[PDB]
Amino acid sequence: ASVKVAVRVRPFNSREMSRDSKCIIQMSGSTTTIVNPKQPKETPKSFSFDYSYWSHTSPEDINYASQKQVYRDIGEEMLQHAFEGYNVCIFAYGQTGAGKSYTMMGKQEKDQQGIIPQLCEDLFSRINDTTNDNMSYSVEVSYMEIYCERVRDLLNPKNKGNLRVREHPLLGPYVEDLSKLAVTSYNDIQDLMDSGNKPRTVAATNMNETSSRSHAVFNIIFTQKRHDAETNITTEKVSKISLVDLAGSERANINKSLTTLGKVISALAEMDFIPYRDSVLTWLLRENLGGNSRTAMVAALSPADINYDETLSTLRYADRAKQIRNTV
Ligand SMILES: Nc1ncnc2c1ncn2[C@@H]1O[C@H](COP(=O)(O)OP(=O)(O)O)[C@@H](O)[C@H]1O
Repeated sequence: ASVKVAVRVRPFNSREMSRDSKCIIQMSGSTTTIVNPKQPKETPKSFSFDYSYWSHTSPEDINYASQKQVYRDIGEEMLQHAFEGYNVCIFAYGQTGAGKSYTMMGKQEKDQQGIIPQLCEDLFSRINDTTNDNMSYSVEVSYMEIYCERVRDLLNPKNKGNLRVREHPLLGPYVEDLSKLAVTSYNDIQDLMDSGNKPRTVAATNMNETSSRSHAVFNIIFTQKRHDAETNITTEKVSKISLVDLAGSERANINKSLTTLGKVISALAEMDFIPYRDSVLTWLLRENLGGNSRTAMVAALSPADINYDETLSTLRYADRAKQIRNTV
């Protein structure tokens, strides 16, 4: 199953408006076109993706791509696979301030909530709508940050241990002693999500906002138990959902995981060895990038002329990822 890829351009932001930036991005169907502001004499480069989301204007536009479309397209599709019994993964990629957090977390208001909130909500809604008493559920969550190769429990900032990433001799990679909490309602999960968001590492270089060098991985362990009065054995289906918000693509080493992710994606796109263990990110996400899992990428794009190089680079790496195929 191919890694599905979407790209999304946001409206100008303060930095761009202050330099009178023009828009160098265009979309139509599933195709995204980028113009080169420095060399207007060349022909615009175009890429095609599963989805090319135009969110450059405002929800008052008939053509604005809303947090709801985005989720109903890729988010919903993955949740359904999770229910099928498939592990899934969605990660946001892009230059700092491109729109990664907004797309993944968004803002809890004006129906401005991103993929994570909507998926969690959608998930409990479905669970509570079950009418077959032979089915019972379990939902566990974990939330971590990876900053400079260091892993931190975001749901338990009451422990400074930089959790160690271990390779289980038989079951794969796992963060040692990372808290896994049972949640029985959307409100509860959303509270953990909220506290977790504040625990994230900040940086003075970012005006003390969340460091553009931290990766956040939100995981859900969805267990389905199906019982039937007969032989009396309850069968179990366990799906792991990984929702990832990555550090800026160009915003014990600072950029190891991101550079390594790039190599792993290129390698995988070419292949169809891979340096998974070269970084904690690619190591933990090994099975989501080539392994047994349905996966998707959402690449955030700045629409500004001043970010051409970084945006072209994001489009290129997104184009690559489109060629990856996992073995599920
Ligand atoms: N689709 C969108 N609709 C509206 N505003 C957006 C959209 N994408 C990005 N933005 C705006 O851009 C800013 C930066 O996106 P953000 O998610 O914070 O950055 P990053 O990619 O570094 O995580 C936000 O403060 C938000 O107001």
